[PDB]
Amino acid sequence: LVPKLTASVTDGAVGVTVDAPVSVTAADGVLAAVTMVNDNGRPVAGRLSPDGLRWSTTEQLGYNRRYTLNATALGLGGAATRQLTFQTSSPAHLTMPYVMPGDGEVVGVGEPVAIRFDENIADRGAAEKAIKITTNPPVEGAFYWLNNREVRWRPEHFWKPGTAVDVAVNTYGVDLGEGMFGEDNVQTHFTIGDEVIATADDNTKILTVRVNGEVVKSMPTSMGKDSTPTANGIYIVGSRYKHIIMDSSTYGVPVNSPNGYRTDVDWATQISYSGVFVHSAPWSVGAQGHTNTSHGCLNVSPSNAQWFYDHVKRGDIVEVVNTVGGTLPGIDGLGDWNIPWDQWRAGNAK
Ligand SMILES: *C(=O)/C=C\C(=O)Nc1ccc(Cl)cc1
Ligand code: NA
Ligand code: NA
Repeated sequence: LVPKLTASVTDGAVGVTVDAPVSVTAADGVLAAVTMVNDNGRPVAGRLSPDGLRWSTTEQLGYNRRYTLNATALGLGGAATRQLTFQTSSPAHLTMPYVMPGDGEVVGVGEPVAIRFDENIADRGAAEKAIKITTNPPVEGAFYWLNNREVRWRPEHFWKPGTAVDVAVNTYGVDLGEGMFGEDNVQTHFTIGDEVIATADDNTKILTVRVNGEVVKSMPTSMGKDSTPTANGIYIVGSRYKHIIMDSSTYGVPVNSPNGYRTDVDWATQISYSGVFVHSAPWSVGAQGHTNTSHGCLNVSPSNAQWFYDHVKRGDIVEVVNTVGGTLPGIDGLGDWNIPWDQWRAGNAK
C-alpha cells in the first residue's frame, strides 16, 4: 500500500483560522519529512510524534500569512510527497480581552467572571463560545452582556465558598464579527473565600456585617438623602482605597452643580460603578444611625470604614434595603445580581 497524507488544511484555502494548530497525518507509512514556512521563508516550529505518524505545529500561526507546507511519507509500498499552500485569516480589526478577577485571587461569594474587550463585539455568541469556564464543585452559570464590550458569567445563587473557578478565553483566531478577531488568549483562575454579606437597612440605618452567617460588626451609617438617595439592591464589593479623591465630574455631574462635589475621603470601598462607596465620614458621625445626608455613599465612622477596608474583599456582598430610592441597575458593573436569574440565564447574545 502506498502511504497517504492527510493535512488539517486544504491546498488553495483562504481565510484559514489560526485558532487551532495545523497537523499532518501519515497512513500506510511514516512521515519522513514535514516542513512549514511563511511567505518570508521563516520556518514554523513543529514536532513529530514518536511513532512518526503525526506532525503538528507547536507555535501559534499569525494572521495575514501565507504558509507553504511540504511533507514526505515513506512506506514499504513506496513514497508520497505533497505541497500545500494556504492563507490565514486577514482581520479587519483586533480586540484584546481583559479578564477579572485576577489570577490566583481569593474573591467573595458574589464575584462574577468578567471578560471585557477593548472593542465592540458584533458576534456575542462567538465570544461566549470561545470562553470555557470550569467550576469545582461544578455549578450551572450563564453569560450576560452588561454592554457591547463586557460579558459576565455567574451562577443562579452566590458562589459556594471554596469553589475553584478557571477561565480560558480562547479568542485568538476567532472571528468575533465584522472582521474583528481576538488579539490573544487569556487564562485566569481564582477561588471563592468566606461568605461576607453586609446588609444596610434604611429603617435602622445600620450597616451589619455578617461573616459566614454570624454578625461580626454593626456600623451606624448615613446613606443618601431623599433627593440623592442610595438605591436598594445587591452590590458587589469592588476596589479598596486607603483614600481617594471623590470627583462627581467623573460621573457626568459638574462639580459646580448643586449635586456636584469634589473631596478627599479615607478608607473607601467601592460597591457600584455609579459611585456608591462605604467610606469614612467624620462630618456625619452625629447623623450616622439616625438620618441620611450623603450623595448616595454609606457614610460610616472612620474606625468602621477602616474595619470594612481591612475585613471586606473584592466579591463580597453589600445589600441595601428599604431606602426611598429605586433598585441598583443590573448592568451597573457591580449590580449583576439584581438581574433575575431567568433573564440572566436566557442571556442576550442576540
Ligand atoms: C457618595 O456619596 C458618592 C459619591 C461621593 O463621593 N459622594 C460624596 C462624599 C462626600 C462628600 Cl463631602 C461629597 C460627596
Ligand atoms: Na510564523
Ligand atoms: Na471619583
